Amino acid sequence: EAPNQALLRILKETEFKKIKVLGSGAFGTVYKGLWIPEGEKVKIPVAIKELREATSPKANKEILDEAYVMASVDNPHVCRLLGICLTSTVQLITQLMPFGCLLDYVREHKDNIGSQYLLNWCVQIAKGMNYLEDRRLVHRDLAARNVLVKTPQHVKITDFGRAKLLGAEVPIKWMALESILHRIYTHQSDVWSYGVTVWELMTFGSKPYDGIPASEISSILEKGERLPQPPICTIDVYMIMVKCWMIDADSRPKFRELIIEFSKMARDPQRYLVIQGDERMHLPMDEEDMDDVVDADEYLIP
Ligand SMILES: COc1cc2ncnc(Nc3ccc(F)c(Cl)c3)c2cc1OCCCN1CCOCC1
Ligand SMILES: [Cl-]
Repeated sequence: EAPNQALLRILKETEFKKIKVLGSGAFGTVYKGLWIPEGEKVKIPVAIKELREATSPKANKEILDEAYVMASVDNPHVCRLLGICLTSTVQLITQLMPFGCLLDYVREHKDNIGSQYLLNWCVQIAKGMNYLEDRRLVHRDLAARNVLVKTPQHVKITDFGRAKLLGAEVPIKWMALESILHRIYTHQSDVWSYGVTVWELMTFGSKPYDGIPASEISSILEKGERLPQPPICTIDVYMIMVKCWMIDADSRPKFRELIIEFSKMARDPQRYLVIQGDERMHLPMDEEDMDDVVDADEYLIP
């Protein structure tokens, strides 16, 4: 393995400004904020992740692993760590993803999301994932809930809580069978969860195996049962979902294949997804001083 020269950047608590809350519950408490690097005359919209108030040592070992992973990734369809703040408790800082989690976003906008968007998202996520594969990370927690929306046209994979290097050492409904039965995890098991992620999108945010309790899942999945074909889905699109769910993990698509297929499909989006009222579908920030606002994507350091 090659040296990981990712630069971990530590940031003074005084570099943040306005800080409203966005997410609570579980370990979570995620805030919206503003980060003004040094004397640099840029304001950077940021999200800030604490693993609760109670700074109990167990939590910090988990959050620091996350930081290590997020600090190591560099690609447009994957969220990067801007740095950390060593306050009383540990804070992760990352580019604010203004439109939130993709899951909530599809739920929130069923009526105005069209085929081009859905297919483009699939393309972008297959890219994020192929990027991780190159850097040999197994994400282990791909789901619509862990995909964030920079703009309706730009999605990025986040939440590296469970990311690991291939061959190292619990959301059941997104997990490949080998993972549920043997804790085997591979790029190919990520593809399984990719399958499920796609299904969440094609159903505008349904819950996978709604009603069935997580303990039964591997039983069902052995019987040969899979998620049903979503209404908007041609067999072409659904057959791709289904291949993500083969028992033989090597018989599953590669993320590189997924990019190509979804890409082809996104050139003629009405031939693959049937959405009522499709074509006529158009989708789309809080301070007077916005002169100096720079997206993190345009904020680079040598
Ligand atoms: C405007 O909304 C967000 C922007 C975000 N921008 C960047 N990152 C977010 N989350 C996040 C995820 C993992 C991380 F390590 C860090 Cl540092 C941040 C963000 C989370 C955001 O909302 C968190 C999700 C809010 N919902 C609330 C309802 O239930 C699902 C989650
Ligand atoms: Cl679950």
